[PDB]
Amino acid sequence: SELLVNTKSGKVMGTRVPVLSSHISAFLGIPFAEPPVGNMRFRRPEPKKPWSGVWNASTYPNNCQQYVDEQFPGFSGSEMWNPNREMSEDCLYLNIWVPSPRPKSTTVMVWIYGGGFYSGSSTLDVYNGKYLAYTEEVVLVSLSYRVGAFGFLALHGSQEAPGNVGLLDQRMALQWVHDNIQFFGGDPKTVTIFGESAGGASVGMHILSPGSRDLFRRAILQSGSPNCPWASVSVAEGRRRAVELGRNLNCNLNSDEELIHCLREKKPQELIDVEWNVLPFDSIFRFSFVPVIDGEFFPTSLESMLNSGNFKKTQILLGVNKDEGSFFLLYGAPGFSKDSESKISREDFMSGVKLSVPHANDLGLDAVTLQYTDWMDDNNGIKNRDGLDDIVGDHNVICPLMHFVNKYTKFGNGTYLYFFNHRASNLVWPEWMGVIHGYEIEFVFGLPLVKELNYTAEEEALSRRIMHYWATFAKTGNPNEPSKWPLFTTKEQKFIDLNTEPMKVHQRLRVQMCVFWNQFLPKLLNAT
Amino acid sequence: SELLVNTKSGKVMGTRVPVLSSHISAFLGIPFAEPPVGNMRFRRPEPKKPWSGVWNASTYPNNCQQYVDEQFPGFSGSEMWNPNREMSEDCLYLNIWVPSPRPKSTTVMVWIYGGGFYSGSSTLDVYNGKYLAYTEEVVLVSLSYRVGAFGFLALHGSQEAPGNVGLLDQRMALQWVHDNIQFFGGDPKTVTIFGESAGGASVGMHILSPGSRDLFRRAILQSGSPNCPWASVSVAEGRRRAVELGRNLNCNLNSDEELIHCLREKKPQELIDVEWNVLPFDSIFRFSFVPVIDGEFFPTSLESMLNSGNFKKTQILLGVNKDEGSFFLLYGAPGFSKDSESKISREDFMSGVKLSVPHANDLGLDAVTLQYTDWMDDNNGIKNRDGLDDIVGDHNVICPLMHFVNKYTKFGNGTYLYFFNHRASNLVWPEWMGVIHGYEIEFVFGLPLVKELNYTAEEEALSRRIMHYWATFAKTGNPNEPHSQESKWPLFTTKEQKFIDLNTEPMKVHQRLRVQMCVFWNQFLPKLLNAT
Ligand SMILES: C[As+](C)(C)CCO[C@@H](c1ccccc1[N+](=O)O)C(F)(F)F
Ligand SMILES: C[As+](C)(C)CCO[C@@H](c1ccccc1[N+](=O)O)C(F)(F)F
Ligand SMILES: C[As+](C)(C)CCO[C@@H](c1ccccc1[N+](=O)O)C(F)(F)F
Ligand SMILES: C[As+](C)(C)CCO[C@@H](c1ccccc1[N+](=O)O)C(F)(F)F
Ligand SMILES: [Cl-]
Repeated sequence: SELLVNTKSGKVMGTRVPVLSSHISAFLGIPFAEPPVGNMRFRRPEPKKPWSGVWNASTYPNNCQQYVDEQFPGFSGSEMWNPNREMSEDCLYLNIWVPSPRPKSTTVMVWIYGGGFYSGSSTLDVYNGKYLAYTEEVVLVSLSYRVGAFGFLALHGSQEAPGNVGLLDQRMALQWVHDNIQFFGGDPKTVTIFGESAGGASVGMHILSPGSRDLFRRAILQSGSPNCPWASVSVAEGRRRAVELGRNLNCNLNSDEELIHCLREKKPQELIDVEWNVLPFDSIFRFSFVPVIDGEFFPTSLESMLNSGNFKKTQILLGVNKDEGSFFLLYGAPGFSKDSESKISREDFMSGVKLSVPHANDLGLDAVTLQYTDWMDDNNGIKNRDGLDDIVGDHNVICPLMHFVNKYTKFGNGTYLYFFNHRASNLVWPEWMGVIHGYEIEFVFGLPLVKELNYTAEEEALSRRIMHYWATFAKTGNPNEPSKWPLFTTKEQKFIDLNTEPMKVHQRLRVQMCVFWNQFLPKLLNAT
Repeated sequence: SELLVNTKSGKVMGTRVPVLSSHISAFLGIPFAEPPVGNMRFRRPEPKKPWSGVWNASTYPNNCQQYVDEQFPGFSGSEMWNPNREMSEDCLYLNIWVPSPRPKSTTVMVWIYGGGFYSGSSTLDVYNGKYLAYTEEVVLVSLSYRVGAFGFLALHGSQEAPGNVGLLDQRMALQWVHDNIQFFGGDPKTVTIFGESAGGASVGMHILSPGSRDLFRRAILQSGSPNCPWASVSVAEGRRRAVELGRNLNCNLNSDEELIHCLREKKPQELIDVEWNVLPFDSIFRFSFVPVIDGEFFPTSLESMLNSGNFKKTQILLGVNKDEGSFFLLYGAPGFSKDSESKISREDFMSGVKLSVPHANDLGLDAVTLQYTDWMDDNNGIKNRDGLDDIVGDHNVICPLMHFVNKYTKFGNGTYLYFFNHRASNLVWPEWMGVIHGYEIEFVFGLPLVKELNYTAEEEALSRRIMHYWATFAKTGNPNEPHSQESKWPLFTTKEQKFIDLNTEPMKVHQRLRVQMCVFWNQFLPKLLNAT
């Protein structure tokens, strides 16, 4: 049948799912690895052992162990990101959406969820790949990877918890797609990896990583990049935090093995309950366990790799959302409220910058303040808010990506940059938050197409062209089908606005502030 | 007679001069000190010793030995600032304009010319004090002081060349005014000292210095203040420079005694010719020999005196001109010319900020650049030109004045701040230069009132109200006339920080003069540079 597929490791039986008064095939919860439980906790994934019989891929798998958000219980805007399935260490599964009739060696798109490496699920309602696969006729895969300590505890030197294993999970899911997507009507030579946040960062790490380069054709990065300040740590910092987790759980710390064996004896939630205590500073947009520059997965420093062109040369399509910082200020910065205009005083502004730039010294904090403060009206609450909404957004998302984009374009084969500034009419978050980190995703996955989700007519149309650009990029390496989205070049540095209005072409995306973040501030801090 | 006066030192015979269809009394070239010549070069000024008979005070005196500007020979715009009389080390004299008939005991205004402490004359056409004295009915004094090495050679520890002697020269003219202005109809209890550029910095230095404090009542500072980066140097830097000056003239350098004796044998021009060779860096708006923070004229750092309120508390009126830097970039920065729009390329901009901020390190230069660059349009010549202009004007004049006003106001008894942004219709300099450094002076001294100098009717009006605000400030301590229908120049307070524009348009009140950039120059950069 159309739902029965013979794979390299075994047989799989999918399910027919309805989509916009039609149908397509879905293959949910296919294992690409051996459950990383028990003795296998913190270790490099192992390929899934073949199975006899038929595997039931009609329902979503379990979600990986993660810190669940409870800031706003019941509230949809936050819960839509929380796990919607039972959590388990047995969570290394992938989802495939296959149009009907099954295509022949067609375009493949792999989704990598984000959530700062500490959280994330492949089963979220907004990651439902049926609308994208059906509308664009692409085979859509959504993978999963260990997060938090479970995927990134890094004690460099030991083979028990070497680090980056969460990234290695992603890579084995990619290998699986490579060895098996052909059986589903997908061309393994035309694979596009795409994601947002830590998932967009992930994408970039695979472009950098030699061991991952050959497992995909192109890349799409959404509001994230490898060089982000929160996306990685040195081996010594990784070890520092891993030791700090042991100290927090009263573990023996004489040796790595002794410490690792102790962390394995602990129940999943026990680790999760002390996860944030290892962070060196009181901050926002900083996550405990993330990728490490170990010399293995990543040969040298991200920067030196980027300067020397030591990375996969291909076409990339990436971009940022207008208000990346607002989600992080609401959760951790004083003055910010989900139920108010969140006007910030000068005092809450000073402390807000200290929370956004944790590594900077006093001179550094003065530079940031001087850069984002209007001194003729320094007590304007809106300006202090919007101004703080830029620091976190420029520092953590926009400027890192623009540094990436400009370093990549020097050796690459084609870059396409976007700025997403449309605020969804049915948004549940307050107006001061603007176009929030992660709210382009519902447009990339075509949710505006399902009418009972109450999107405007022009939002569905905006969703349809974002999807077409995505898919058309995936298929040809150019989002344009023969108003054009122009190529980003180091001379022109062109990009487009991604909204309901007729496409407009701009230049030098936030160059003023990004010259500060990528060049001046780093130089200052190094010198001081 | 109205023109013959019995001063404390001796008799003086003035001259009757015409002014706008009327007449006034003028006493030019009156000596207030012994000529600082021979073995008296570099030494503190001594009082003029009494004379018998009448002193002919009917003609301007000699200008002090200074570097003459020969960038544009014959050009009125630059030569109007050059010496207009013979140069001589015998230059310590002062000029007085007295209304006729003589007033009883009226308001006194003393002018201290500027010119980076290296140049300047009391005799320039723009300093003709007849118009202001006749028009505002005040007694106008014009003084002189030793400039360059002559008035500021500083070998600290030595009593032959202790430094600050040019400032001391000023103070003696001031003491003279105090001991003798009453005979001319002036009130020694009501003297306002005012000056532009190094003259405004001089005024502020007398506000800070304990020995000059009681010689005046009020103060006016124009386009200059005491803490300006170019206005003073440490005793070390003063000593280094005086040694480098000896080294440039093959002098014996074993002791201050031998070094000073060597320089006293040199002809005046011999010193002037190497004067600029002693500066630390290639730069603009930096002068060689200037006031030294000696611990005598200045008890402690200007900043600590400002912080602890160790200064004369009175009323001050001060302000700045829209484009304070253009004059300096034209003379020493590549790309700038008086025969073109002076559009500056990105390269010429980078080298420009280096010449402008000579003391800053690489990181410092980068901060300055980042602060004044429009990165979306960084190849714009107009923007690079204006950008550079503002750098030089904010750094050297405006922000150090804002720092000063802001500090003084916490202790003062009245502060009135102005922003002069009127471009004179008959200006001789190019359009890009804007409202140049020194060009409000002609309005202060009422030049626009002499119809044959070709100013517009509205320019004569501006000049009248500027002179009136100045005079009324000198008389009352408030530029505004009580219960007058005219708009009002509001007080500058630390909380409100108000100031007015000074032009032909109806007055406007603004707040926090160039804060953004001044927070950078006065607060951030100094910290940045301190961290190193
Ligand atoms: C497409 As998401 C990378 C699951 C939306 C933003 O999520 C942030 C976040 C930021 C600030 C407060 C809470 C959260 N959150 O609950 O997910 C992060 F970092 F978790 F991903
Ligand atoms: C014991 As906590 C008060 C969940 C440590 C920091 O928490 C942040 C936060 C919360 C949710 C997602 C990301 C972040 N962060 O990156 O800092 C905030 F916002 F609560 F303070
Ligand atoms: C009221 As004046 C202080 C005698 C005019 C500007 O003078 C400047 C200056 C600035 C740049 C180029 C040339 C000159 N100049 O010839 O006097 C200086 F040097 F006197 F301060
Ligand atoms: C031996 As030279 C070329 C007279 C020292 C610097 O010269 C300045 C300058 C020259 C004349 C008056 C004022 C200035 N200044 O204030 O910097 C500049 F700008 F020409 F280079
Ligand atoms: Cl081990």
